[PDB]
Amino acid sequence: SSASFSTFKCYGVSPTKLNDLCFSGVYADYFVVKGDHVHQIAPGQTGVI
Amino acid sequence: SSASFSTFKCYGVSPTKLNDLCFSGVYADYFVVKGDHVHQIAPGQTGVI
Ligand SMILES: CCCCC/C=C\C/C=C\CCCCCCCC(=O)O
Repeated sequence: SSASFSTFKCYGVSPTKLNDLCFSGVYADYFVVKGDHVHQIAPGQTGVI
Repeated sequence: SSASFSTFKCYGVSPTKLNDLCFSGVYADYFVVKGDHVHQIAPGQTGVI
C-alpha cells in the first residue's frame, strides 16, 4: 500500500511477537494532527493535544 | 567531512567510552534506504526491510 509509516511504536508487547498472539478485544482510534504534534501521542505526555 | 550524521545510536556501548576501548574484531555493513525506512534498522523491529 501507500501508507509509508514514519513512526510505529508499541507498549506492553514486543513487535517481533505479534504474529504469535491472539487477542480478546481490539479497538482502533483514528484522527489527523500536524507533524510537530505527533510526538505528543504517547502515555505520560504534556502539551495542548 | 560532509557526512552530517542525523542518526547515531549504539547498543552494548556508551559513546563516552569509545576512546578507551580496544576491540578484538570489527565488521562494517553498508547500504542505502529511504527516509521512512531508517527507523527499521534496529534489533527487534518489524516491517518490510
Ligand atoms: C522561563 C521558564 C520558567 C519556568 C520553568 C519551569 C517550569 C516549566 C517547565 C516546562 C515548560 C514546558 C513548556 C510546555 C511544553 C509542552 C509540550 C510540548 O510542547 O511538546
